[PDB]
Amino acid sequence: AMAPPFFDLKPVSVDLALGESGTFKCHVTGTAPIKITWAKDNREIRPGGNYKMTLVENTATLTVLKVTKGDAGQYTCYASNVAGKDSCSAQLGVQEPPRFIKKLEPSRIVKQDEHTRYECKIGGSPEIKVLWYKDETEIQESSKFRMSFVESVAVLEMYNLSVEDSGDYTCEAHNAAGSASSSTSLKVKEPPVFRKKPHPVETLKGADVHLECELQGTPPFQVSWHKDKRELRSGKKYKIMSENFLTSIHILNVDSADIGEYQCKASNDVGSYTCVGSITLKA
Repeated sequence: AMAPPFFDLKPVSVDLALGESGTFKCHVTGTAPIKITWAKDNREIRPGGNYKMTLVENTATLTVLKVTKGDAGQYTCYASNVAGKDSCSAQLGVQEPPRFIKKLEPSRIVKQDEHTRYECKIGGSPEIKVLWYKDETEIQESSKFRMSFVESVAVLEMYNLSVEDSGDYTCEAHNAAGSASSSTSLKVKEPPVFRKKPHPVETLKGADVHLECELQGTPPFQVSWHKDKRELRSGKKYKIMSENFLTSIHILNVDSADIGEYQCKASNDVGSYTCVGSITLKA
């Protein structure tokens, strides 16, 4: 019997993370008793579920106890008395944590100097922030490590790869509601290279002679020696040493057939290379 309800403090819209809780608050004036009801997308909110209503001296609150995706929607507080009615509304948005729709593959071997590209697809509520890590350290954007995140697709492209780039790479995504990650292992290998052509080695008939090639690259290597289209093998005539950075052949009891060109081929997972050397004869 006189002033109708008027909400003089209206509730504030909010986004809440899955699993969290949150409260809408408003305040009403007018002739008592003012009846208060709440609705979620127009459906009357009833006690004993995920919503708790409180009303104390004309301050009305609605708490969502444990946020689920279904809780997203419009929450309206209605006030009524003999004189009239008012209502006020706020929106609840629900944030879902990031999820990898497309994960990284487990491993890769790449050759030194090459480039490689990693791509993930990540869903969940915006804004999602994506960072990449190498052996637990954040990778900084640069001409060598180019990153992007456009239309849910996260990309790391890496250039000029070197052995120190071998290790564990992680793409981690986070937002207001959580985080997720996908990891992979990279090994960068140097191909075999024989950078220096050996000088020819002169010998005498009946003597022994050593020929060697200096080798660079990521060991271990498979190594073969050849002359005149025949593979030369360790035995009574040849002693062959294949160390990580030096390959050698020791030719015993030299005769005319040993004079000429020798080839040493070295290979690993990522390349091969051939060294050519010659034995010459005195007298």
